[PDB]
Amino acid sequence: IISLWDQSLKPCVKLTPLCVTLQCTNVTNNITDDGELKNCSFNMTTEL
Amino acid sequence: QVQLQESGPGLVKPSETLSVTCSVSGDSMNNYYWTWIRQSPGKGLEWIGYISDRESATYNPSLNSRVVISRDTSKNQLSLKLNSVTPADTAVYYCATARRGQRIYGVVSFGEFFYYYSMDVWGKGTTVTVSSAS
Amino acid sequence: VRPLSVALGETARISCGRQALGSRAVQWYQHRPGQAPILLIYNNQDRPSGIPERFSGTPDINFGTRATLTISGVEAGDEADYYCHMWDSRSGFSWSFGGATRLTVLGQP
Ligand SMILES: *[C@@H]1O[C@H](CO)[C@@H](O[C@@H]2O[C@H](CO)[C@@H](O[C@@H]3O[C@H](CO[C@@H]4O[C@H](CO)[C@@H](O)[C@H](O)[C@@H]4O)[C@@H](O)[C@H](O[C@H]4O[C@H](CO)[C@@H](O)[C@H](O)[C@@H]4O[C@@H]4O[C@H](CO)[C@@H](O)[C@H](O)[C@@H]4O)[C@@H]3O)[C@H](O)[C@H]2NC(C)=O)[C@H](O)[C@H]1NC(C)=O
Ligand SMILES: *[C@@H]1O[C@H](CO)[C@@H](O[C@@H]2O[C@H](CO)[C@@H](O)[C@H](O)[C@H]2NC(C)=O)[C@H](O)[C@H]1NC(C)=O
Ligand SMILES: *[C@@H]1O[C@H](CO)[C@@H](O)[C@H](O)[C@H]1NC(C)=O
Repeated sequence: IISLWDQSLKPCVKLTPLCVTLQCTNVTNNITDDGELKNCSFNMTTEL
Repeated sequence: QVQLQESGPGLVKPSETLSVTCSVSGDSMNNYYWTWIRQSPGKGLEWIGYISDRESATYNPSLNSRVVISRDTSKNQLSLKLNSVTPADTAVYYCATARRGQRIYGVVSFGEFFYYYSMDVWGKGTTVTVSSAS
Repeated sequence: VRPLSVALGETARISCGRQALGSRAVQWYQHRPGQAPILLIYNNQDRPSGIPERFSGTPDINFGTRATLTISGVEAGDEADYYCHMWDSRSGFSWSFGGATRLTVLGQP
């Protein structure tokens, strides 16, 4: 199962560019209406 | 007939207190709960806040908490006051009731709801102008 | 205010400005000019007693249709101001009563 998971996970998308400073803010107005939901705005390199 | 009789001075100067009453009659007072409403000509309506059984006063953040809202049982009156009245307050003050409706949309066990404060019975309103005159 | 014009004896649809994000709880009010207002439909479906069937509420399908006030057959007593008061799950405590929606009926006998 370990090897099968690694094999099926190998060809998918690498997420090394997600390591980036996340300007992130709370979403919830009322107290404890839902943390547990973080709206993070960040940078990400496009096609070019 | 809960005729929310409102009676204020009718003529005030800036930076003093306005004393408008709100009578309860034709029905008990402790059974249900009452509140206050206001609106201005040219503008929309502006609730003042709410007084509940615990008598802790919920205030309006957009009015900078410069009012004195309360309630007294002796003469069956709702006691709303405005300290430091600005000249912009030349308008009419209303009365209203408040039924504490419980809006459910999730699970009660996790506090996944909220309370909506619905109002049914209102008053008539008295218009008071505030300026250098009294 | 937004002046609106409609005919007589026609079903009327009244929608307020800001959108209904999240599950919403609409209340309607009858601010007749000069004297005290009164509510039309609260809880999005529950019309209070003393309100004729000409005023109908809008059921919730959890999305789609906005806060609509169904009014079938306006009469000589409906020249007033209609207010959209709504409680959603993103505005938290919906402190504000929102904007003012106006209607001025033409062809009134
Ligand atoms: C797991 O554990 C949970 C613990 O709570 C179990 O319950 C869940 O929470 C509640 C309570 O059981 C239920 O969901 C809510 O139910 C209310 C209606 O409650 C009524 O209660 C009566 C008994 O007191 C009962 O006889 C009735 O039959 C009914 O259950 C419902 O109002 C809630 O939804 C509101 O908000 C939704 C949007 O968020 C709207 O889509 C709903 O329509 C509704 O709003 C109103 O809708 C009216 C029109 O229908 C409209 O007129 C009005 O203005 C409002 O807009 C909510 O559905 C459920 O039972 C359960 N919820 C869930 C998601 O499971 C739970 O059963 C248990 N097991 C499982 C399998 O989850
Ligand atoms: C993406 O990178 C840019 C790089 O400049 C960030 O831009 C700066 O953002 C700060 C606030 O976080 C501003 O005070 C600066 O003035 C911005 N500089 C310029 C030149 O615009 C940007 O903020 C980053 N993305 C996010 C979501 O923070
Ligand atoms: C905002 O985010 C911080 C993150 O630590 C959290 O502690 C806080 O409860 C959130 N909400 C508010 C209202 O500050």
